[PDB]
Amino acid sequence: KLSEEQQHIIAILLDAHHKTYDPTYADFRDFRPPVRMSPLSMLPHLADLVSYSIQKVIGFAKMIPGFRDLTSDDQIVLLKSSAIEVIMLLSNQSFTMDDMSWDCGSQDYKYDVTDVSKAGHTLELIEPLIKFQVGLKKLNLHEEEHVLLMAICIVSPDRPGVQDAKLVEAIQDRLSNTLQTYIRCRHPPPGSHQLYAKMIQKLADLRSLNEEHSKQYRSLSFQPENSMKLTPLVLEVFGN
Amino acid sequence: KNHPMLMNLLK
Ligand SMILES: CCC(O)(CC)CS[C@@H](C)C1=CC[C@H]2/C(=C/C=C3C[C@@H](O)C(=CCO)[C@H](O)C3)CCC[C@]12C
Repeated sequence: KLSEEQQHIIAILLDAHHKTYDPTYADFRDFRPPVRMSPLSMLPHLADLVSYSIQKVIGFAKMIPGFRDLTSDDQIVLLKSSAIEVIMLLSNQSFTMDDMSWDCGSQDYKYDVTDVSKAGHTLELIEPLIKFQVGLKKLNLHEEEHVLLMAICIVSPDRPGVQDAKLVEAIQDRLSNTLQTYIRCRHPPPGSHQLYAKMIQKLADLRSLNEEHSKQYRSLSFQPENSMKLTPLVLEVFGN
Repeated sequence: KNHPMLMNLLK
């Protein structure tokens, strides 16, 4: 029931993801070193990690079938609002339920709740973020489903500032229908049970995390002394 | 619009 077009969409998104996500973590050495001891000792490092990841997200989004037909303004709006959400999704790959941390290849680059706290965040964000990573892990998504969910996240019509909401929606709907059909034809039960609805709930969860993250970000970037330790790309995309 | 780096990365 998966058309040639739908199978093409999946192969494109899979390749786009393979070309833009590095599970070897080879670049983490390029980042300002992580500091654990502490007034925001982990902010420079994780700011760099995020800035690096924003660049990966942009590269993925450009390869989403249809994305490039939007106004420059609308591509920008969708990436600005989605970037943190997609990075949270992306990060599930290094998240381990063994100890509820993001484990990126080594000890220096294994991040837990206290590291995220040392980046300026409170439990208001960190607790639901962990709960999110756990719930997402528990879905045990196919990689096919993972990349579709990321693409659907980016092309949402209700994003703030969206101009051509009509065109954004048609782009998304084609992806949504690809995902729904994929699960039916390709995800065997019981894992498939309500899987689509569950995945959309993770996008609602992401909207909520986006909102809290923005609050804590404005509070963090309120003092220029902290704003100083971010990167130019982070300041541009998350605001300042 | 006043996102130089974002726009350049998207081109
Ligand atoms: C420093 C403040 C700031 O709010 C914004 C600059 C981020 S803190 C917090 C909200 C947050 C979001 C993504 C999370 C994480 C992402 C982890 C990644 C590792 C790996 O999976 C990965 C790429 C490997 O190449 C992803 O792109 C990012 C885990 C730790 C905590 C991270 C950084």
